[PDB]
Amino acid sequence: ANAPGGSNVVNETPAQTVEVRAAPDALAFAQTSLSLPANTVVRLDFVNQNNLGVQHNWVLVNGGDDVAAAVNTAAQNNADALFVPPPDTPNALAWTAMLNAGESGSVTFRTPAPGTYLYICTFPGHYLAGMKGTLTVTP
Ligand SMILES: [Cl-]
Ligand SMILES: [Cu+2]
Repeated sequence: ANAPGGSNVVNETPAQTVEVRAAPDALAFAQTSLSLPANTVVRLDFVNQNNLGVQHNWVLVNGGDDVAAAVNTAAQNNADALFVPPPDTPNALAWTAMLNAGESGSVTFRTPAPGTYLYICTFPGHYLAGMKGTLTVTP
């Protein structure tokens, strides 16, 4: 059940691909901002290489910190799937599987309308520790 997912996942050829990496020595993404065009199919490749031996995922939410906390809270209660958002979690646009240190995983999705959206990691504690970034979706 540890698998990618999200309301905007599509089985379509990506128009763009983007790489995200974990910070090697912190509970953070290496990229704290992303930018993509609206209504476009993108493959996001999350490469989790870190020196902590720690797990991480990439989760795009349909909003800011209030929505992020909601999605994060639903994932916190999904220990059997290693803390990814449960399927059909409200306002969770896309996520990768939860990746062990050394693992890489993608998610292919249609970006939402123009606007600003948080991406977070839902492994317990990481979102509260600051593991988040801002996706700005342009026209
Ligand atoms: Cl941890
Ligand atoms: Cu994490």
